[PDB]
Amino acid sequence: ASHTTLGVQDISVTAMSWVQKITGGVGLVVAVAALILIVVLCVSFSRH
Amino acid sequence: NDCIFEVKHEGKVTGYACLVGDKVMKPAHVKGTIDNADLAKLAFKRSSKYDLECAQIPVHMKSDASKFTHEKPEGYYNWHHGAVQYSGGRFTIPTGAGKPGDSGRPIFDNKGRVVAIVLGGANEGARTALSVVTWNKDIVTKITPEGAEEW
Amino acid sequence: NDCIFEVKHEGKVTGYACLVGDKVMKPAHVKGTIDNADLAKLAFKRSSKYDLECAQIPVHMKSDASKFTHEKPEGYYNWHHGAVQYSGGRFTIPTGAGKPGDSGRPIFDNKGRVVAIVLGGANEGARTALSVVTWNKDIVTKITPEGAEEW
Amino acid sequence: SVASFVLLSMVGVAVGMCMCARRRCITPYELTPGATVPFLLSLICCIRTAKA
Ligand SMILES: CCCCCCCC/C=C/CCCCCCCC(=O)OC[C@H](COP(=O)(O)OCC[N+](C)(C)C)OC(=O)CCCCCCC/C=C/CCCCCCCC
Repeated sequence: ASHTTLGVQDISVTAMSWVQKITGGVGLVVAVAALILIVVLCVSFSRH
Repeated sequence: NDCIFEVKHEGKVTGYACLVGDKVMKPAHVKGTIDNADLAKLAFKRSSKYDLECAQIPVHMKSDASKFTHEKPEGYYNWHHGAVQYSGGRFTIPTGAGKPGDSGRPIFDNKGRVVAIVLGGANEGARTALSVVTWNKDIVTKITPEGAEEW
Repeated sequence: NDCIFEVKHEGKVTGYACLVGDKVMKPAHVKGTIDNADLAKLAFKRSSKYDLECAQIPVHMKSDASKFTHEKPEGYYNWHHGAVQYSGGRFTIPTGAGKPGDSGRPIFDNKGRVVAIVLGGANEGARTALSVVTWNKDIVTKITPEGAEEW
Repeated sequence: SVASFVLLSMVGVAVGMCMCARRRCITPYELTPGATVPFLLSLICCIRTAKA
């Protein structure tokens, strides 16, 4: 081979946009769940 | 006093349950098996924040349900170790009136409704402050003084 | 009083249709033909949601319909089989007071005006919780306590 | 395998946090006699009253 090795790290091709989309969706769901948890925790902590 | 709806829940009597409104209510720190051998089989939801635990009252004993209310005007209220006074935002009893094992005693207004449930309290000399759960409009609350302990 | 009509069946009465205001109240679960000939000929609009059948009273000839009201202060009322007591959001009676076959009986206040029509009851031991069709300021409502059976 | 495993575990943690939030925002209404839970909160937290 004339070139070097493919790459030692994370040189996956474009159309890794699929990876970006799935990770972003999962992150959005986790962020929404965490926001709901913290808002209900704030509401319950205000209550006394 | 003039109406019995309480039940104990352990062979060694420590804590008692009440039939208030539409819930059977028992404080959390006490442990045991509620008598009559059907209520203890009910599904109980608990909350360590409020030291409370509840369950839906079976239709069999809806007639035995005790009336309840949310207003707590300043005055005197009565429980099974005598009388209490809701003075200055606190429930207070004379020192020595309460002792371990007395959680779950309701506190009544003069009309026979329930306005409180005792968990314990602390003493300052001749008097004793109470740790009690109560419900305002639509939401229960818990009030505790300094240096109290479970009863 | 005496403004109500029994809805008749082949050999027995199964319910009671009451005249309130300008409407011929009648519960929907009960079936029959109604005793009075003219009333049997009216078009009865139904609703499974509120278990009701009502039609415009021939007010040109029926000027004797019972008065009604929307307020329900807690207290004591009567329903021709005893006295119904109000508490919270339930109607309670002595356990044996209520019977099947007398559903649709209007219940009045102290001033002789109907406030609710009983559909059925649930025996709670000492008391019987009544499932009634009442109305607030604007619209009807169906209070159905747990385990209430039709009458 | 690693990516699929963690992502499903992430959504499991999210659903668990949602369940915990529902529990802690609904138990005050469950303990209190009277059962005045509003229609909106019943729909949001997916609970039903005792008269429906
Ligand atoms: C709760 C669970 C926790 C458990 C923890 C899990 C731990 C499991 C793992 C252990 C790691 C295993 C590693 C095995 C040893 C291999 C070593 C090796 O020999 O390493 C090969 C090279 C890495 O080089 P290096 O950096 O180490 O060298 C520099 C070395 N130093 C840094 C010292 C200077 O690796 C390469 O280069 C090869 C490049 C080839 C790239 C392949 C791309 C694969 C992409 C797939 C994407 C899928 C498509 C997406 C479609 C989705 C649609 C929805």
